Amino acid sequence: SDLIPAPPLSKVPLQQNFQDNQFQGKWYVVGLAGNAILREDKDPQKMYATIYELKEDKSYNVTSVLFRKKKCDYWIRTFVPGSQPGEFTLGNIKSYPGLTSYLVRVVSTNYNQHAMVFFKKVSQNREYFKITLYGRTKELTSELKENFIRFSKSLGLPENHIVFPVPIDQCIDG
Ligand SMILES: C[C@H]1OC(c2cccc(O)c2O)=N[C@@H]1C(=O)N(CCCNC(=O)c1cccc(O)c1O)CCCNC(=O)c1cccc(O)c1O
Ligand SMILES: [Cl-]
Ligand SMILES: [Fe+3]
Repeated sequence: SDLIPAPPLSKVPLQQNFQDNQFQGKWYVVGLAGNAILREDKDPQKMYATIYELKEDKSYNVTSVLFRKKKCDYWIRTFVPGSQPGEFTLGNIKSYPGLTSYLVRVVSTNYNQHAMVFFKKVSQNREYFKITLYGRTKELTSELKENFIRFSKSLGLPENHIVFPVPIDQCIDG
């Protein structure tokens, strides 16, 4: 319970001209980074997928699907469009005990192969942040991964706080 501090928002770019319609669909967490994320060579992190669906009201219904304990687990929540396109906050924050704040900023994407998204939440008074490298496929070029590593580090994260989940087939195909 000691955390590297969330970076200031000025160190987190925002994708220009955000096309919310084009960001829809399944993305693969190809890379994971944040102040509560730890590399664990004993029990390495399995890849998971996060599906974004625009509703009529242009909120995202966001569903993450994870292979856990031999089953598929579904983490569902809503992203509400925020201050500027590419930026979001969390709907029904009341239903999450201890949660007082939640921010999403799409750092970059080209929509049809890769994306970088930054998350910042304050739960139980602790400030957590993470960056996810999203891939439309389960594998990305070494260039894009090093860019993920580089950017993670520009925000204070050491290497043991940067993770590339191992590709799996169960649950996240479909
Ligand atoms: C079944 C689990 O899978 C997920 C999950 C699955 C895919 C992507 C996510 O962002 C997820 O949170 N959440 C579930 C979960 O119970 N936890 C532990 C509970 C603490 N989380 C929360 O209180 C929470 C509340 C509202 C929205 C969220 O995204 C939240 O994480 C999650 C604890 C792990 N969280 C983090 O490492 C984290 C770190 C920084 C920022 C975040 O938004 C984070 O979720
Ligand atoms: Cl803790
Ligand atoms: Fe979360």
